[PDB]
Amino acid sequence: SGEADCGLRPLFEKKSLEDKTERELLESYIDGR
Amino acid sequence: DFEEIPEEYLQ
Amino acid sequence: IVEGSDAEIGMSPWQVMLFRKSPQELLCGASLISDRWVLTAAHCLLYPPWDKNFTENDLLVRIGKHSRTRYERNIEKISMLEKIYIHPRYNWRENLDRDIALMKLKKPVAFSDYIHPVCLPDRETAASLLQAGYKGRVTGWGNLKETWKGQPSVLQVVNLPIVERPVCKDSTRIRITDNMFCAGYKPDEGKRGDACEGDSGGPFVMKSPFNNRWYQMGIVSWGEGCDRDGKYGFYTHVFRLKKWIQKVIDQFG
Ligand SMILES: N[C@H](Cc1ccccc1)C(=O)N1CCC[C@H]1C(=O)NCc1ccc(Cl)s1
Ligand SMILES: N[C@H](Cc1ccccc1)C(=O)N1CCC[C@H]1C(=O)NCc1ccc(Cl)s1
Ligand code: NA
Ligand code: NA
Repeated sequence: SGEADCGLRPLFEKKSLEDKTERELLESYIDGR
Repeated sequence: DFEEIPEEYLQ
Repeated sequence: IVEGSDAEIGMSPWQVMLFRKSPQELLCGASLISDRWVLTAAHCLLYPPWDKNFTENDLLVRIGKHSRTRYERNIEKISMLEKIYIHPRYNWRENLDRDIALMKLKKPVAFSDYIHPVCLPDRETAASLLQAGYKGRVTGWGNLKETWKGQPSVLQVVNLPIVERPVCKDSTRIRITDNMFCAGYKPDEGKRGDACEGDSGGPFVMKSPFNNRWYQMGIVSWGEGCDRDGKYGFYTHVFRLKKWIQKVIDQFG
């Protein structure tokens, strides 16, 4: 179905690799840090 | 401008 | 996408291309939300002011793509449509309120390194992340500039901040609703970027810092020009339309 693993990319999250700009998103997220 | 796709998808 | 960059391989494995059969051309973006369901903007399928009213047999979906124009043999997968569902209160007459549609595929698609679904946000994930200044990511094969560098060789990506609702409202004469949000940089912020023609229907995604999963918060919906100073792109608010999405899938899946 895709439910359990939705939003986890095979070539990134699944293998613990980050893309070149996802850190820019994280840095903008203030709530909860 | 687009490469033709296989005919099976247009049947 | 204006002022973006080339996507990495597998960066957006939920990205879908809506493809017109005859003539063969890009119609819109879209996103994969399960093995059988694709999410897009209603205006990609129905917009009477421009004589647009597509039926299932007019269209194909192409999943797993990176190149815009090339047939990506052994990588992309091409699916036919079983049924289109447009929100019954989609407002094509005025302001694109509730600009959302679902497409059910004739057969489930096989997931791969290049093909994988995005999550849709729960109330709490939406409330935490849909805040002014928080950035999301927009992807598509649409125009690189408002007028024409014209169209891209490969999928483009841009990260853009969500904008305060009064700023969104004050940027336009179109009536904005709670079923929309806007994003983009302000003139004073220096940085640039926007969706454009052809990016319609594609996803605005955010990576939750709580569970490290990607969620689709928006659908590329409308703007006035592309990447204009003092203008912003507008996105369908996916969470606000959750009850309709769930009703369609629960009833027809
Ligand atoms: N420029 C018009 C503005 C408009 C017109 C009628 C209702 C709502 C908004 C517009 O945007 N319209 C007309 C219908 C389809 C939609 C469109 O081109 N959407 C693609 C995008 C371009 C830049 C973005 Cl940012 S989204
Ligand atoms: N009953 C299925 C289960 C499922 C299957 C594959 C991926 C995710 C979840 C389901 O739940 N599915 C199918 C895809 C989409 C999702 C759904 O209706 N979600 C409604 C919304 C929740 C939050 C929103 Cl925001 S819209
Ligand atoms: Na206004
Ligand atoms: Na702008």
